[PDB]
Amino acid sequence: AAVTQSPRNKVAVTGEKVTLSCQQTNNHNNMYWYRQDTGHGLRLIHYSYGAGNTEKGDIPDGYEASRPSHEQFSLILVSATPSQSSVYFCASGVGGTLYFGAGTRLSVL
Repeated sequence: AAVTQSPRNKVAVTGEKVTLSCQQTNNHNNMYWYRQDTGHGLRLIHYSYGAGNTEKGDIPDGYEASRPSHEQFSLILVSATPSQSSVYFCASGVGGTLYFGAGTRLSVL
């Protein structure tokens, strides 16, 4: 698809540094990282307006992001904790258009 995330699944142990990666072929400037949890829906973690830029979303604590290039947006869990166990969704967008990746299930032990 036009937005792909790696890995598809990840199991980490408490304290592990985890990197989720998201690659797009849409040529969209903006990219977003969300987590999805029961009751909350999709909450915005960090986003980016272009290469080298990242901006904090609604729940940035615990996570760093990096946008090394136009095509790539990475989410870093600096020291995994069980409350970060979730399904993570990368998206690219222009205007009101959102194009989601298929999601990464993460389980922290």
